Amino acid sequence: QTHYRALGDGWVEITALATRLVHLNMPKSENYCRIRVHNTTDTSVKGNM
Amino acid sequence: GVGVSTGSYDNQTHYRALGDGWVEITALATRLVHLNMPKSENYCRIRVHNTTDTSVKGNMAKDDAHEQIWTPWSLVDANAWGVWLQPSDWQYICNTMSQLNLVSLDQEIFNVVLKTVTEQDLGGQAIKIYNNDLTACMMVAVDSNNILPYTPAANSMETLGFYPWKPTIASPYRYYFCVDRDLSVTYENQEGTVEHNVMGTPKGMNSQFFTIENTQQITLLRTGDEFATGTYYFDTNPVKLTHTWQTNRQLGQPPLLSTFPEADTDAGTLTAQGSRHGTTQMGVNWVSEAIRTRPAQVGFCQPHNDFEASRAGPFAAPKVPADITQGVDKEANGSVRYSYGKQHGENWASHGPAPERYTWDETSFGSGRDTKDGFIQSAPLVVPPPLNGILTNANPIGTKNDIHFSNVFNSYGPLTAFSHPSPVYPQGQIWDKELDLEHKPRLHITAPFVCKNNAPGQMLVRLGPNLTDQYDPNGATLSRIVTYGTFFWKGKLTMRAKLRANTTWNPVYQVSAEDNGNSYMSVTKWLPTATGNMQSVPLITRPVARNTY
Amino acid sequence: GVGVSTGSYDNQTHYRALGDGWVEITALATRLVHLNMPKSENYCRIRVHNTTDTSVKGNMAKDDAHEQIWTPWSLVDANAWGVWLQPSDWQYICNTMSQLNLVSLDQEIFNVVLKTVTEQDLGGQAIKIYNNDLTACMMVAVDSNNILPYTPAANSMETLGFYPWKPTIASPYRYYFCVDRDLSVTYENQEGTVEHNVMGTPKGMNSQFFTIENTQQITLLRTGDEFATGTYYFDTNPVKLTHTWQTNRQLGQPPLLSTFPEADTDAGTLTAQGSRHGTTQMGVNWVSEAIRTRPAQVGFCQPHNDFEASRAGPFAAPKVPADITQGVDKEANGSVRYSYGKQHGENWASHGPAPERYTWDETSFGSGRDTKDGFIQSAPLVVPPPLNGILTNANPIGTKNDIHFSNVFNSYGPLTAFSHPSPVYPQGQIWDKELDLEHKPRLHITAPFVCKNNAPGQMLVRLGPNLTDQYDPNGATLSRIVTYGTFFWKGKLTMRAKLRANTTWNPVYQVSAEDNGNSYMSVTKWLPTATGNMQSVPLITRPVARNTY
Amino acid sequence: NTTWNPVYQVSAEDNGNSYMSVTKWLPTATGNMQSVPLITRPVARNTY
Amino acid sequence: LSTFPEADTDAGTLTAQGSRHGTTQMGVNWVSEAIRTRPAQVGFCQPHN
Amino acid sequence: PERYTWDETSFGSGRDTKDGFIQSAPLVVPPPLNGILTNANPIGTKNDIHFSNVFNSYGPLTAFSHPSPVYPQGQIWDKELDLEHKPRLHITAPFVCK
Amino acid sequence: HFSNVFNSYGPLTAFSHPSPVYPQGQIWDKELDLEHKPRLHITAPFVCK
Amino acid sequence: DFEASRAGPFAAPKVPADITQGVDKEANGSVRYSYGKQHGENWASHGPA
Repeated sequence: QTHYRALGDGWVEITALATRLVHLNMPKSENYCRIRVHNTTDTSVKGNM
Repeated sequence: GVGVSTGSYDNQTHYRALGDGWVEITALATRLVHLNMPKSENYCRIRVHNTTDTSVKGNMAKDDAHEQIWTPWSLVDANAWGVWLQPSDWQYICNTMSQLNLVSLDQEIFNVVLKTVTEQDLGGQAIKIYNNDLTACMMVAVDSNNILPYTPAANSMETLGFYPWKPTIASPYRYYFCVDRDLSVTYENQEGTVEHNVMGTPKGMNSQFFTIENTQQITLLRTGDEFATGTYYFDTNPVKLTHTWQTNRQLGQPPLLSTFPEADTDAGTLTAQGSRHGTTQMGVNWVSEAIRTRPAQVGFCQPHNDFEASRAGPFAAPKVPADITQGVDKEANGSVRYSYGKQHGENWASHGPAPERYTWDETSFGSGRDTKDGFIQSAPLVVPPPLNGILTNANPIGTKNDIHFSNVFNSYGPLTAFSHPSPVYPQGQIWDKELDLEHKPRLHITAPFVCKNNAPGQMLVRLGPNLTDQYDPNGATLSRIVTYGTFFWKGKLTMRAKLRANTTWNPVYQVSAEDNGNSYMSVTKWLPTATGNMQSVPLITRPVARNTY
Repeated sequence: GVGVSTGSYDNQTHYRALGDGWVEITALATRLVHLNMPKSENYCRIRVHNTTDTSVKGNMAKDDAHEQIWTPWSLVDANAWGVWLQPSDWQYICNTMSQLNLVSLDQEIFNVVLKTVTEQDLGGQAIKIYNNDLTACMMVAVDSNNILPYTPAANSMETLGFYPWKPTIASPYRYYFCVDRDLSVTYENQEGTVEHNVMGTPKGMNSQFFTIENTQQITLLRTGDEFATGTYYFDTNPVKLTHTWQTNRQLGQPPLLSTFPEADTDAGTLTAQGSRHGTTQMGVNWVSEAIRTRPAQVGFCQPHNDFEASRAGPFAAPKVPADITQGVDKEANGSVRYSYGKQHGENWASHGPAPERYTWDETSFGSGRDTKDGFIQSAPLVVPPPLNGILTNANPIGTKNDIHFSNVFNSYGPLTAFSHPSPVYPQGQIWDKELDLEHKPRLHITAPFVCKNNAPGQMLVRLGPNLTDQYDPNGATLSRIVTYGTFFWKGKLTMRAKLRANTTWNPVYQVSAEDNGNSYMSVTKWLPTATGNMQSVPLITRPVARNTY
Repeated sequence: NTTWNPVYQVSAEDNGNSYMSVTKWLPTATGNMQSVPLITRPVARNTY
Repeated sequence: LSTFPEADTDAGTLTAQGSRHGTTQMGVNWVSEAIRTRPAQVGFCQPHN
Repeated sequence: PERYTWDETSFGSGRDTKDGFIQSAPLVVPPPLNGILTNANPIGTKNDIHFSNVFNSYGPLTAFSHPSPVYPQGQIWDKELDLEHKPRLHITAPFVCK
Repeated sequence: HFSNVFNSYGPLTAFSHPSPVYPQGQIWDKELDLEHKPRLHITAPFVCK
Repeated sequence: DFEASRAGPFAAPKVPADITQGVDKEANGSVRYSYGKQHGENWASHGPA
C-alpha cells in the first residue's frame, strides 16, 4: 500500500511500499570471469562508430 | 470620520490542512456594490398577468402570472459558487478533495460612499455633476431570524458578480403574494375556448404583507460607518465530490464464468441459465442478470413534464437530476437548464440581448433512466412475451400517441437509493432554507447544502431618503434629490473538505485545461481577450468515480 | 481625518561609521507619485506583432512580438540607484568605500489625495475644475510572497524619478503570457520568402493568468489613511567598489631580469627563452610569457551576437560585461547600451522625442578580450606557424567572410575566474529576483544584488472605481467619473560599506568634478540651467584599482 | 492555486486513439497489463 | 503598449524602437524584444551528437 | 522492445536549431550574406553539418531546469561520481545522493 | 580542425583534480580576488580558501 | 587558443587530463616543467640548457 500522511503546514509524507516474489536461479558458473565483447561485424563496416 | 477607510480588500482563498486528511478552505470575496436609489419609496403589490401568452391555446407552460410585493430594499445575496472561488480553486478542490462541507459565514459592509447628481450646461447641452453627500446614509438590515420570505437571487441569476475586479449591483428584493390563479388545460389550436384564465382577489385567510421597517433592526451607515454581521455557523450535511457509476445491473457479486476467453477479443460464457444458482423474484426456472435480486433500486423513474396545479396555476413538478443515458434524452432525468448573463458568465463579446444557456447533464451514471428501452411485462414472467403481454415506450396511454407509459410511471419506493445532485460551478447556489412544513423533502434540487437549523440571514440594503425643501406628506409628489451610493462588501465562507484516496490501479479522470481549439476546456475561455472580455463556463464538479456498493 | 497629514518628507542620506571600518549608509527617498486612472478596468491579453519589421528579410533582431496581460494596477518600483542617492553621495561612496552591500528596505505611502475633474464654460470654451473627493480611496497591495511575475520597471526605464523636487508617475503593471512565436532566419534581400512569421494560440499546459485581486491583500487608502510595509531584510552578496587590471599575462611572479637598463629609456632583457626555468603546457623547449602556465583564466571568450531561439522567437544570448580592449570593439564584451528619458537623466533641453543613450564600458581591465588579436594554433606548437596551422580573425567560418571564429568561440571553463559587473549610476538597477530554476545562473547582468531568499515585495497601486449613477453590469459601458490621485512615497534603503585602505605609493584614481568645458565630468551637467533643466549622466562606480592576485 | 484559469491536469480519457485512454491501464480479457509513461509536470509554474 | 486594440482580434503597437527606453548590449540606437538585456540565459545550446 | 521518446516539458530551456543564427560583431540588421551564420551554411566543408552541431553556449549566466522524473521506467536515485569536481546534475536520476 | 575550437564544458561535466607534482611542484596558491572564482588552479592542488 | 585582453596574447590554461592511445599531449594540457640544478637537474650537465 501507499500511505499519504499530511503533516504540518502543507507537507505530505508519502510511504510507498513494494513487495515482490523474486525468482533466484542458480548462476551460470561459480567463477568470476573477465569476459570481452568485441563486435567486429558492426565496427568493421566503415561508418559504424 | 469621512476621510479614513474602514476595511480592507481581501479576495484570497486559504487552504489549511488540519488533522488526518482534512483541509480547511477559507474563501474570501470582496466586491464594490453599486446601490442606486429605489424606483419608488412605497411597498407596492404588483400583478403580472401575461394574457398574450396564456390566451393562446396550448400555452399553460408559458404561464408566469402572479403577484409580488415589491420592496424598496435591495438584496446583497452571495450564495453562488462563483462569488467565492476562482476556476482554478474549483478545479483543485474537485480533483483533490473527496467531499465538501460548509462551516461558517462572516459578512461585512465598509467604505460607504453616497453621491448626488446635479446638472450644468457647459456647452448648451447639460451634463451631470456627481457631488458628494457626507451626511446622507444607507440602511442595512440582516434578517438573521428569517421573518421575511426567503428569496434567493441565485434563482433569478442576480447574485454578486463572479469577477472580483468588476463592480457589481444589488438585486431588488420582492416576495410572493398569495392570490389564486386558475388556468384551463387545452392543447394546440383546439376547437373551443379557454374557460379559465382568471386571477383572484387577496384572500383574508392567507395574506402576508411584510415590511422591512417593522420587522428588522436597521443600521444607518454614513461614509465613516461600517457594518459587520458575525459568524453564522452552518449546520448542513456534506456533499460528495466523487461520482457514481454502478447501475442496478452492477451491484453484488458477478456470476462466475464457466469458460474463459483465449484471446483478448472474445468473451467468456457463464453458466447456462436453467442450471445456474442465485435468487430471483420471478417464477421462471432460470437466473439471469436482468431478473437477479438486488439490494436496492439505484435510480427511480419519474414522470416526464407533469404540470400540477394547486391554487396558483400550472407548475412543472421538480425531478431529481440523474444521468442522461445512451438514450440521450435530457428531459426525463431532469437536467437543469441554466440561463445566465454577462455578470455571471456569459462571454462579454455577445452583443445580443439573449442570455447564455447551458444544460447541466448530471454525472450520476447509475441513477440514469433510459426511457425508450424501459418496458413492463405481465405478472407471470413469460419471455419472449406476446404483443398484449408487454408495455413499451411505443404504446399510447389513454388515446394519445405522443404520450407513453414512461410519462406517467413513478417508481419511487422504499428500496430506492439515489445520489445527491452535484453542485454547479459559477452559476450555482450554495445553500438554501428548509421549507417550513412538518414533512420536509429529502433534498433540494436548487442547493446541495440545505441548512438544517436556520438559513443565514439575508442582507437588505437601501438608500436613506434625501428630500428637497418642498415636502408635503399628504401630497403624492416625492421630489427626492437624486442620490446613489457605492459600498464595499467583504464575506468569508469557511469550508471543510477531505483529501482524495487513490485505490484504483488505472489513472482516474481529472479536469485538465486543454489547448486552444474546439474543445470544451480550452484555456482561452478562462483568459481575457484583447479588450478584456472574460467568460465563465461551468466546470465538472465530480471527476473522480467512486464505488457505490 | 481629512485635514491632518500622515507623514514627513525625508530625503537625507545618513552615513554612520560603526565598528572597525564599516559605514552604515541610510538612504532615504520621498517622491510625489501621480496616479492616474487606468485605461480600462479589465485584465486584457494584448498581442504585439510587428509584421512591418519582421516581414522584411533580415530583421530577426528587430522582433518584439509577444503577448502581455495588461493589469489595471500601477507599479511603484524603486530599484534604481538614482532614486536614493544624489551624485555627490555616489561619488563619495565610490571614492571612499571599498565594497557595498544591501541591508534592509522600509517603504511607506502617505498623504493620499484623490481629485475628480469637471467642466465649466466661463468663456464659451470649457475648462476643467479639479474638485476634491474625500470618500474615494486608492488600492495598495505589496506582493511580499512574489506570487505575481517579477517585472522590474528598471527594464523599461520606468522607475521613480531621480530628482527629488519633481513629482513623478507610477509605471503600469503588465506581465508576459506564454504563447509560441516562430521566426525563420534569413539575411538581407535574400531570394525567397519568410517561411515562419506565425504566432500561436494560448497553450493549455503553460498558461498563467494572474489577477491582483485574487492573489493579494489589498489595503484601501482614503485621504486620512497611510500604508507602511515593514523592514524587508536583504540576504544578498556584497559587490566590490574597486576594479581589477590584471590580465592572464600579469598573474604570478614576473621573470627575473638578466640585464638591467642603464638609463630611464631602455628596457631590460630577461633570460633567453631556450635556457629559462618555469613551466608551460606546450611541448616546445622554451618558456615565454605567452605560453607560461597560469593559475586560472581571467576572462573568457563569448560568442558575438548569437541569436538563440526556443519557443518564443530569436533573442540575443546575454554576455557578461567585460572591458573593451585596445581593440576598441564594444559588442564582443557586452557593453550595456542604456536608453533613458527626461525623468531619469536626459537633459531637459532636448526637444526631440529620441531618448538619451549611453554605452557603459566596463572597467574590468583583466577580463576584456581583444578579438582581432586572438588566434588559435595547431595542436603541436610550432611558432611561427604556417598558413594552414593558424586560425585568426580574418578567416571565414562556414563560407561567410563577415563571420570569423571569434563569433562562435566560447571558452568558459572550470578554471575561469571573472569579475562581477559594476553597478551603474542613476539608470541602474539595484536588486533582482533569482530565477525559479533548479540550476541558477552565477550572476545577473541586470542587477548586482540578486536576492538569495526572496525579492522585496513589489508595490502595486491603483485607483478605486468611481461610478456614476448609471451602472449596468451586463452592459459594457463603464461611465466612470474621471478621477486621479497624488500620494507621497517614502522609502529607506539601508546599506553597509567598508572604508578604503591605502597601500599604494602613488596617488590612485578618483572621480573629481572638472570645470566647464568639453570634459565628461564638467560641473555644469550636475547644475541646473537658467530655466532649471537638470541632467544626470552616469558616474564611474569603480575608480580605485585593486590587485587580483 | 494562484492562477485564475483552470490549470493543466493529467486526466484519464475514454477508449480511443488518445494517449491517455483508460484501456491501457486496464487488463485485457486474458490479463495483459501495460504501463506507458505519465506526464510528471502537468502544472506550469512561473520562472521569474 | 503605446496603442491598445479596439476589438478582440487586432494587436497593440508598442512604442517605436528608435524612441524607446530600456537597455541593450548591441550598439544600435533602438531597443527591441530580441536584443533587450535579460537577467540570465534560460537554455543553452549544446553540440548535437 | 517497446520504445518511447521522452520529450521534456521545460518549455523555456528548449532550443530551436533552424531558427538560430549568429550575426557579426557590430549589429547591422538586416545583415548581408557574409555577415550572418545560419543553420544552412557548411562548417568545415561538410554540408550536412552546420554551426549548431558545434556551438556550445553554456556560460556563467545560464540557468536551466532540472530534468523531470520519468514514470515507471525511470530511475529514482544515483551515486555521485567520485571525482573532485562533480557534475551539476545527473540525467539518469533526479535524486543524486549527496 | 574542429577539435581546436570545440569546447564541451557543460553542466554535467565531472572531471578530476590534477595531481601534485613531486619535487618541482607547487603546494599552495592564493585564490584570485574576483567575485566568481575558478573551480581549480592548475598550478597548485591546495588553493587556500 | 591564444586569447588577448589588454596585455598581449596568452595561451588559455587547460585542465590537465590523460594523454590517450592517441598519444598527443598538447590537447589535454600536459604541463612541461623546466628546472635547474638546485631543483632536480643532474649536476653533471655542463650545458646551460
